[PDB]
Amino acid sequence: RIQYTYFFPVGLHLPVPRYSTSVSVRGVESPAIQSTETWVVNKNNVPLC
Amino acid sequence: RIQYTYFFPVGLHLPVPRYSTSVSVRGVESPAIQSTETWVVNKNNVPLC
Amino acid sequence: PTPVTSDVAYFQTPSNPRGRAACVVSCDAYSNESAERLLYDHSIPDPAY
Amino acid sequence: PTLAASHRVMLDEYMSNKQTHAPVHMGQYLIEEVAPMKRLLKLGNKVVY
Amino acid sequence: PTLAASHRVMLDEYMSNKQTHAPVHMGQYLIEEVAPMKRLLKLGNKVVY
Repeated sequence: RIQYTYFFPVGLHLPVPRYSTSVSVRGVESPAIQSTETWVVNKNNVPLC
Repeated sequence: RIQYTYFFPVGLHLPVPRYSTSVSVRGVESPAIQSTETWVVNKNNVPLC
Repeated sequence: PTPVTSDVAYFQTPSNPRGRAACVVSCDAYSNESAERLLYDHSIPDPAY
Repeated sequence: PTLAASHRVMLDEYMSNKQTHAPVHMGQYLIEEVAPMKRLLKLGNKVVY
Repeated sequence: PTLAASHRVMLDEYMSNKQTHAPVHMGQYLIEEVAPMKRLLKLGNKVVY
């Protein structure tokens, strides 16, 4: 039974010259919005915050 | 014969930071709109509300 | 009847039409009070979420 | 779950492209069905399995 | 690391196109996982291996 560790961050703040690459997302582009949670996919493929 | 149960919503809200991912839809995206029905596809591929 | 603020992420994955998961197979055999506690009591977050 | 679409428009996105389809739009959504049988969805003459 | 999307959009965009997704958008990010095991990620009917 092989046992692996995992790590992920939550609640960071990206620095001042904010860049982008994608061409799809239209809603979350504002500067005043900040994420306070991160979404992790479960074992049975269920996204949990 | 095998029986299945089909779980299904209608008439929800979506929370305050509204977002999009579609490239090609020009219309509905105004925040004053509210959806009061959902569309289901039959056995014979006829969509119904 | 369902509140307008229930999350849509519950609806893409197969689950119960009530808000709580009700699989009693996981519970101890011949323990009705432990099995009723899974269905109803809200000191315990979901076996799904 | 079965096919749900809060507007007529987002059911057209599911049958134009299945991969780059967006599940949640600003006010509207779509639930792709996860069922033990997978039917042939055919609206018009475009076929999405 | 694991899948850690700061918003619901980023995890819904990694599913739609594995290659051309943005790892860092304006305010939010995504961590594509680098683990010794690989899994299937079914969120609906779209699979990202």
